[PDB]
Amino acid sequence: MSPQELQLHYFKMHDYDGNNLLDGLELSTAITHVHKEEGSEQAPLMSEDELINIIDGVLRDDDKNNDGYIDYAEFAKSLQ
Ligand SMILES: [Ca+2]
Ligand SMILES: [Ca+2]
Repeated sequence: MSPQELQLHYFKMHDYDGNNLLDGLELSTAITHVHKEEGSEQAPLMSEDELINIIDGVLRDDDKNNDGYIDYAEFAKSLQ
């Protein structure tokens, strides 16, 4: 897919609730891409547990609004 829609890909990746937000439960699949650590769009499958903290790092830091979820504008900033 193309990067632009791939942003919505990170959104729909685990958003089966349509609340326009992603909790860690959702983000467990998505943040593997969104939280670019040792890569850009590529999933840095380095260590699942470290990746868990990476996911936390999203809900704790990449979440700029302190809501604990990642919105389109949030992950857009995070993946770019
Ligand atoms: Ca959701
Ligand atoms: Ca948020």
